[PDB]
Amino acid sequence: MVNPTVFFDIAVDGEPLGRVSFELFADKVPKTAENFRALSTGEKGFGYKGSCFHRIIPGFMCQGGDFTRHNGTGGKSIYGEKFEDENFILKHTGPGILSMANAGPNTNGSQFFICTAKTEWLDGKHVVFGKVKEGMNIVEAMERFGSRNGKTSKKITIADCGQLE
Ligand SMILES: NNC(=O)c1ccccc1
Ligand SMILES: NNC(=O)c1ccccc1
Repeated sequence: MVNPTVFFDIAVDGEPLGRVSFELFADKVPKTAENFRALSTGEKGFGYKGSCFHRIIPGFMCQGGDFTRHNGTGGKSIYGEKFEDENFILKHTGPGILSMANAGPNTNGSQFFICTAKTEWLDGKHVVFGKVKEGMNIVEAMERFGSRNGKTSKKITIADCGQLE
């Protein structure tokens, strides 16, 4: 069956920036794809709507998904506990790759990152589960609000999000 597509509507200090959409590789990493899909639709009662990208490092990645502590210390999966690395079949091949942030082996929650370059040193440590489909230019625009230590100069939020048909 067809890989799900998800959208994020991004804002910058509350002003709309644009829409980023993602293909989720449910064919390769179903548990991981399903956690991100469900957190994007908010169908379990919690998820990414209203959350922020808290750590953005230009030339590297944009990291988000901490909807409980807003700083990289929090977040939770849909499974009632952190979950295992599903596989490492897919690699960090370039800009647009969507991959799980974690605290080491088998500690996936809800935090994720969008690569803005090839980051092959993350292969085998972070589960790749999707890719930007449309709106890579919005991620490039977001990136410009990061910094060398990752602190953002403006608040970058997921004003809206959901699943696309
Ligand atoms: N907790 N941070 C992470 O899992 C991470 C993810 C991607 C790049 C660098 C760090
Ligand atoms: N899981 N990876 C991390 O927490 C990390 C954070 C900062 C730099 C490199 C790696």
